[PDB]
Amino acid sequence: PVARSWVCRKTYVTPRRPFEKSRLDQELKLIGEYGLRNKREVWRVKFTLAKIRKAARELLTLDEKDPRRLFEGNALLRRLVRIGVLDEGKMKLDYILGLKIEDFLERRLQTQVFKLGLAKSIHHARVLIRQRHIRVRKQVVNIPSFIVRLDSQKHIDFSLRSPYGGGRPGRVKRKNAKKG
Amino acid sequence: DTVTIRTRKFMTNRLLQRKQMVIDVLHPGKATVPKTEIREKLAKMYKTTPDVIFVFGFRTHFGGGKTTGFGMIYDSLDYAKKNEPKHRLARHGLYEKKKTSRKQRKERKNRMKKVRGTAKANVG
Amino acid sequence: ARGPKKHLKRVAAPKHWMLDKLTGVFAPRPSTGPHKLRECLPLIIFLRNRLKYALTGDEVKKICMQRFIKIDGKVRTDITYPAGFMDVISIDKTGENFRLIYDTKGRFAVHRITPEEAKYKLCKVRKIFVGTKGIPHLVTHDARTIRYPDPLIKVNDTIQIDLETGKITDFIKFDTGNLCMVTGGANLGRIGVITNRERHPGSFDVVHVKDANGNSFATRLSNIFVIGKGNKPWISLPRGKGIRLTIAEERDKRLAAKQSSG
Amino acid sequence: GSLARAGKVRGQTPKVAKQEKKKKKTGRAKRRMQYNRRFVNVVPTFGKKKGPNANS
Amino acid sequence: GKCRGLRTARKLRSHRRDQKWHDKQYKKAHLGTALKANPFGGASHAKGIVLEKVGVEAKQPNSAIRKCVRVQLIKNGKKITAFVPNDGCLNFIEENDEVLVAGFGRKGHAVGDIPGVRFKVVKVANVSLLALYKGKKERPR
Amino acid sequence: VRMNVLADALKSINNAEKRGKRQVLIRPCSKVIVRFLTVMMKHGYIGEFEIIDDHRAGKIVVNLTGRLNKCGVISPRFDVQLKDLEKWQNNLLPSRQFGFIVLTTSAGIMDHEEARRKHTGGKILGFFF
RNA sequence: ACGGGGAAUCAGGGUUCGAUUCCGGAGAGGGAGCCUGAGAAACGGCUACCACAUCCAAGGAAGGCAGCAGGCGCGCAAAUUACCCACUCCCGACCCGGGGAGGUAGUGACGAAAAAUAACAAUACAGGACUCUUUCGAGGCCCUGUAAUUGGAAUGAGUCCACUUUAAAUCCUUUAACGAGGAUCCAUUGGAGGGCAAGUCUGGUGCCAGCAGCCGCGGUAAUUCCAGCUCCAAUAGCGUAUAUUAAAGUUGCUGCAGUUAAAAAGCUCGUAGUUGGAUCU
Repeated sequence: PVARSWVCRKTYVTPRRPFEKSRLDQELKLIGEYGLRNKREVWRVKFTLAKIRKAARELLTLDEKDPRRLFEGNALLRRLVRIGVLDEGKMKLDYILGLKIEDFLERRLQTQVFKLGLAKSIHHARVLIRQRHIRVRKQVVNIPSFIVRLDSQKHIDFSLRSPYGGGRPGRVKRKNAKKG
Repeated sequence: DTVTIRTRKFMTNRLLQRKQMVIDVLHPGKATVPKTEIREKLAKMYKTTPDVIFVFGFRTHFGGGKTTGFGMIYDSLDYAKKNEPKHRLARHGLYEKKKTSRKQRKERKNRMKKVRGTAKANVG
Repeated sequence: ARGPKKHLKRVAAPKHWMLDKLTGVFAPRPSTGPHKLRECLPLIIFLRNRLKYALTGDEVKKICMQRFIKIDGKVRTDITYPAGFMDVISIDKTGENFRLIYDTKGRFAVHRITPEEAKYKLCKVRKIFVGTKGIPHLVTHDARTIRYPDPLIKVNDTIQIDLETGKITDFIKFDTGNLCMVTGGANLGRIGVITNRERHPGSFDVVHVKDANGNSFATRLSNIFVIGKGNKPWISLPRGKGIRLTIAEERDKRLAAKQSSG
Repeated sequence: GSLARAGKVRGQTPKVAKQEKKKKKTGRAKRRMQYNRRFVNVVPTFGKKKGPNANS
Repeated sequence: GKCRGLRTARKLRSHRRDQKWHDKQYKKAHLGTALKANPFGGASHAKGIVLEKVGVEAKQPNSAIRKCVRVQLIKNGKKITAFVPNDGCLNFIEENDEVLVAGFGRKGHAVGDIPGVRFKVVKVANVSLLALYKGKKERPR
Repeated sequence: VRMNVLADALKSINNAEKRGKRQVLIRPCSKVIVRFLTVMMKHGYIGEFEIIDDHRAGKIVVNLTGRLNKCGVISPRFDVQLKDLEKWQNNLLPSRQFGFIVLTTSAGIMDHEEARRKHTGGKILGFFF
């Protein structure tokens, strides 16, 4: 007997066909467009989208006036419009089925700090986040896969200790200025 | 610049003759603030002497913004020596634990188990 | 296997204690006492997990050995003492009285009561029997043996017990139209008026109870505890008045409260 | 059925030392390079869809 | 045709249970004769001692000498023929040394040209054949 | 021998509709057959029909409008709860936009949609689309 | 074959697993019999026999790790003879003692989560085109790549302080110092005939050596061995063996077949079994 919890789960699904050319090109296009590291991130976002779609289908097979459908569909739509994937005007269960993977990839912190002009490219966005230059509200966020909520979009600043937002020169700048 | 101290969840435990609280330490560009000066800031803030203040469990948040810990402020030093864990008193130099390992004590007990009478004290 | 068990696993503990899963392997095994193992709140859970006067069980022991806690007017130093439905927990040092009462989620709420209402409790009589040269004895849900009860008092009735003397002050009969709470099953913690008791000889009687909001439910007869004569309770009720809300209504109330509070 | 010849071809293969080349990119940069080579420009194509390792 | 009746559950289940025994895979995995005749005894690998080096002639369409070894398993003393996969890898094996042997990939079936050989050598003298093959490791002395 | 007169009736209707005939003779008739045919008619799948009364068991002349793709019986009459109704619909119906599973419930013989409306399960008699 | 909660897989139905931390049972080398006690047929209690085994001065005495570590053995197959009662609880006469329960570290690529191995500018180069004349050309006005081109910026891996952590501690978090241009601080594991993504490029061998799950490749121009180069697949992971699930509508209840591909008994009767016409508001 241990107090430890063994609860864990795999956050992605490996494709059934390993060498489908169309799937390889589509995943590579997603990777290049959003600056992802490997296929596993695409498969991860795919798994989240698939689970959301499965929940939406299961709720849709229910009676419309069934209380569980109302409660859980409302919660799911509220979460989807909370993270910005779903528009507040489109708040029906069958509107969940029309979501893409790019909808979720757009809400990543990497994509957001690229879009908000903080970085020159998406790979610069990744290296900026990984190097602790980006903060969400008051919290220094270090994860590029961090999914930004709508109420958190307006607070993505350049950190108060970063050389780009706080004005303490980095190791390289200080070392170079010493020789000067 | 300076270190800020706030006390989120304050309660007065008259059962244990103390005040217990959660301490938020704001220190944007410093290492985790030492407990010895958190205690003196709490002493100034709550108008008491810093030897009845026991602070523990301080966890700095990712990025270096603030550190969260827990703290007690006892009505008197005697009530502190009564209601405080021995290790936290020892952190203040108010208690010294035994200088023997578990192995030494266990084999001493099992060796004493083999003798009867006053001779038990003759083996150590 | 051989003889009684003395431990209780953390995950095998009653779910209404709201214990964690990572704070140890063991849960406080309640001592033997007036209430059942799964229908009680051990004193350590109340003084540490609910009231938060203690951070560890050692602090609960320190609090209890100063004789600061009284259950039903008697000082208890057992930190695992089983405290259950209708028990009065008095702390004179901090000057507060609580009554162990059920919430609509089936959990012992932290219900503060006045010093005047801490002088008594309500007990459901579990049996009545004539014994020992003709004296009628009455046994209650808290195993309190009272001799010479009123001859009108029967099983499933409720009696108001003065905690100082342990004697019956008044009683409420089990009847349709009387306020009651549910002490077991799915409807645990709900408060309503009894509407119909349908008898099953040789089996469990089923009692139907209507909420103060119009909602109706059913329980087994053993799970009913008469609370008041008519619809007025003889004791104070929690923040919720025994009216269980649906998840949609509870969500709407929570959202509105957060909108109007902060 | 003689086992005398066991490392014949590998033993008699003229040993060639691998060249020295700059390290390949790893992780996200390698995927970025692949995406650039395959989707950004149509310079390496002919309208015939030739292969990445075409030696012709 | 099949019985379609509300009270035919017993007959349908019994028929399915009897007819499952006519499936080769089910009968193989549920009789015990295959498990008792398996040299590995149901294991995935087995350690054995090389008794000699043999050259098995490839099947008729092909022409080659596949280098294998006769190994006697430590677990049960059973003698099997294990293929030594790569080239020059039979040179890494010496007589009366310990080899770890796995299956050939077809679950008790012969693989390719090699007739009657269902095992392959994975380790020799507690060093993998692949590490010796690429020069990563050398034979213990 | 002959069992499940509803099966024979539905087979006759199906075979006549495949042949393009405007009418089909069903014999023998039954209460279940008439109720199934009425459920079929209210949805416009077969149109009017006439019960010929011979003094042993009825016959039915069903006018056929060529709107019927398949009418089938489900033998045995499996008892269906409201939960399993969706699985039965997925198995037997060509689409969620049309097609009806007929059940006998304590409220009568009706399609699956009316069974959901009345909140009742029953025993599946057949389907039509 | 300990049972169940449950796990893997799964369109629907199902198939397989469940020694394993929770509940219930059983046992303490195998049997058996008991004492004590509220509770044991208890084994970190006793009494025998059976097996094995320890000390002996040979008269006797003493055993039970399927507790925690650690050995041996077995095997394809599994970690420290570590620290602590600080947590969780338990026991006691007990606020105070004790607990290899339990907690904490060690070993750990069982698995699961996050996640580096570069980013950005100028320089020209293979460079394009809704930039323009008139296809011819100017190509800092809209982006890739030669890079042993240049340039500064950024940062953590690492080393090392001080806190913080915690029962001493470690780790994470925090702070400072040093820490990046082959940023040599150098990513691998399998493949490149088809299935199945990626070379009929070069050298070697010549039905040999070998490759190859399958089909097949190899007998002097090998897209398949052995190599070099290049290329693609996943990526801090990837290959292999075995078992198993889906694929398998190749176990078919959903939902298979039975003239000739495997298959209706030679033929009837017949009990159980299965199935059974209309009809009652």
